[PDB]
Amino acid sequence: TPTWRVYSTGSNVFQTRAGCLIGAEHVNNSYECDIPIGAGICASYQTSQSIIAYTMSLGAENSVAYSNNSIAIPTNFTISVTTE
Amino acid sequence: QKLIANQFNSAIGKIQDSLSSTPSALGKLQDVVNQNAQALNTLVKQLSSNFGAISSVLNDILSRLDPPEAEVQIDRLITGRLQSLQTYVTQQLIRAAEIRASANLAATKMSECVLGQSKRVDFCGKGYHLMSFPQSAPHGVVFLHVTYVPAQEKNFTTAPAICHDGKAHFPREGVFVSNGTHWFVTQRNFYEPQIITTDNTFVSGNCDVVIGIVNNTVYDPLQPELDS
Amino acid sequence: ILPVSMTKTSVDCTMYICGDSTECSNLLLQYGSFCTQLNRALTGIAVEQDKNTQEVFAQVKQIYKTPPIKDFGGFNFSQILPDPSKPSKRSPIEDLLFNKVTLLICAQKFNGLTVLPPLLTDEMIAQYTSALLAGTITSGWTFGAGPALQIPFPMQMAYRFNGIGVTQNVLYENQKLIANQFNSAIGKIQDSLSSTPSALGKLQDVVNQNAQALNTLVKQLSSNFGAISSVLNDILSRLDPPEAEVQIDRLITGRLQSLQTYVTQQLIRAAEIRASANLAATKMSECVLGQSKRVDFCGKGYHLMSFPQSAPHGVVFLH
Amino acid sequence: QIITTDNTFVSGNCDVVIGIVNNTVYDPLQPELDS
Ligand SMILES: *[C@@H]1O[C@H](CO)[C@@H](O)[C@H](O)[C@H]1NC(C)=O
Ligand SMILES: *[C@@H]1O[C@H](CO)[C@@H](O)[C@H](O)[C@H]1NC(C)=O
Repeated sequence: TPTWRVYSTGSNVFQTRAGCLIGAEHVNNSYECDIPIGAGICASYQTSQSIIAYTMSLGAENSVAYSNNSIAIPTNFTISVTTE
Repeated sequence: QKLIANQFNSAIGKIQDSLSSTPSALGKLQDVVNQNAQALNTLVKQLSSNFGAISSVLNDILSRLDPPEAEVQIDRLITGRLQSLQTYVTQQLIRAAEIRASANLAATKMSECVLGQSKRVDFCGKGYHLMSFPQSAPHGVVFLHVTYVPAQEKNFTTAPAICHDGKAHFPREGVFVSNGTHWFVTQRNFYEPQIITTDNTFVSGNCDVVIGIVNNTVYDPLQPELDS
Repeated sequence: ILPVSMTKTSVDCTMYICGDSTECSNLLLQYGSFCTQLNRALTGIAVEQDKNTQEVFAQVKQIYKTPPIKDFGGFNFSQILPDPSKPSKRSPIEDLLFNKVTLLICAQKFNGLTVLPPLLTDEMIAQYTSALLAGTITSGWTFGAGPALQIPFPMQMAYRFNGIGVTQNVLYENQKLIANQFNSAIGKIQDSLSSTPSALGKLQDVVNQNAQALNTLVKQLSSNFGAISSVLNDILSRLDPPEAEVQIDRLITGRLQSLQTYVTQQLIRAAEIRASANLAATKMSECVLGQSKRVDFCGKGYHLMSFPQSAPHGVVFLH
Repeated sequence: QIITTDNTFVSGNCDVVIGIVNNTVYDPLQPELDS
């Protein structure tokens, strides 16, 4: 059907170690994963609107500024309650 | 007490809300029911296959064929059905093994995180496990955990020991945190800090070995005021 | 050493049992749903063979790093930490590991085989382990409960000692000695592993087992199962469908049965791998982001700390 | 055992705790040691 025809052609193709997913967009950014494909490459909807695939991000980069002699004490405590 | 209470109370309120509106966090309980229903459903649907015979109805095979052969078609159906039953029971066994695992895990998690304050990190819940609470659920159990989560830092500057009278006084229960100015308050995990009497310290050795010692005074709470 | 995964694989049922043979396919349909569930079960296995990895090398929440100056009182662990030079940022130990544990593929692919790639490629996995480790070096038993608090490293080893039962004193005094003992021991580790007294053994069985099973499967696609031949084409080039049916069914039955056997084995193995990964998940969050007084549940003798290391398809703990 | 300043420790004043029962405290040195 001419509706399957758009999903075999076009300029929207991004080869991956996973495969040749089409109907996507390989943006240069990195976000947290959503629908997981494989070999990192994740995909999700966004904002004018289109499924994007992105090299997933593991988290915000931190650096516990540790010196050689500085200890850090917590000075207030929040009692959470979690579920399992 | 009140300010700890308030937290506890409000937070229980959240546990409700996060499991009250429509955030489906009860996925793990739903999956079991879904899998079982699917298995039974497939087992029932398997009755509409003829496994290579003329039809899948027993009353139909007898009414169009003669018993010399009929046995072959019948045996075909028999074999097919039998295999299906085998598959169902085998997958049931395998799933039952997993449910048994999950059980034993839970049973432990009970004993420890509900009849005790088991320490082992991330076996009661993120943080330190103050206490817990069990709550039963359709075909399963739901644990609530009440934990201790530190926040709001202070990056002070510690030392390792305090040499005062040519001898090295190591810290008893805290990690001596000489805050910026008067280098001697001796804390403990939280922040309450007090002055270094010779009762939150314990003397040991001489002031050359533990590298990093920083001298000042270790106060003695006995002599210089009650000299009568 | 501890296995935490399994090569996720499936097999397009139909094209396995039947090869393109329309008549075969048709005859197969007749056998009910009996291989939708097959494929489904394999897929379930795969999903689990991923969530496993998530459970173990992902209980951090914030990738940390390390200061540019190595003022640690003396410990020279630049083994376990990542080394810039090597391409995928990998510790020397991790490297030795990879190179040791090593293993057609596209050929058995040409039978219906498929080996899906993991969602967590190696570099990412490394990155996680590096994070954890770094956190430990400069957060102690805290980056696993709440925020991350800097504690000087001598100053941290002391509190672990205090845990063991010796009082801080010891560590702070004979620091030099314990430094050297640690140093040299880490040194020995690379040797012991890099030698070959069945080192990364358990991580190898997983492979060998899987491969072997798959191979058995493929080979079974050559057995006439007590039928005229076993190529499907020669049947359909010497016979008319009336008689073809007989042989075709013989085959189909045999092949299906084989596929059954395989998937059942795979399931029973995936259960074991899941158990191993759960044991890992604990081992990590009880003997890597915290000390533990469970004798031997972290290693022989009293336990000071641990260090995780990533290895192909498995975790390698340095206790 | 008798309440002394050896098995207890001091922290704060006595209007914050609920139910603090303000009633006596002995001390090790307070006897003849206090000559
Ligand atoms: C992504 O970056 C590369 C090089 O940095 C560039 O060639 C490419 O055009 C960029 N694509 C988008 C969508 O920004
Ligand atoms: C116990 O409760 C009573 C009220 O029945 C109260 O007057 C008393 O102060 C309480 N004692 C405590 C909290 O120690």
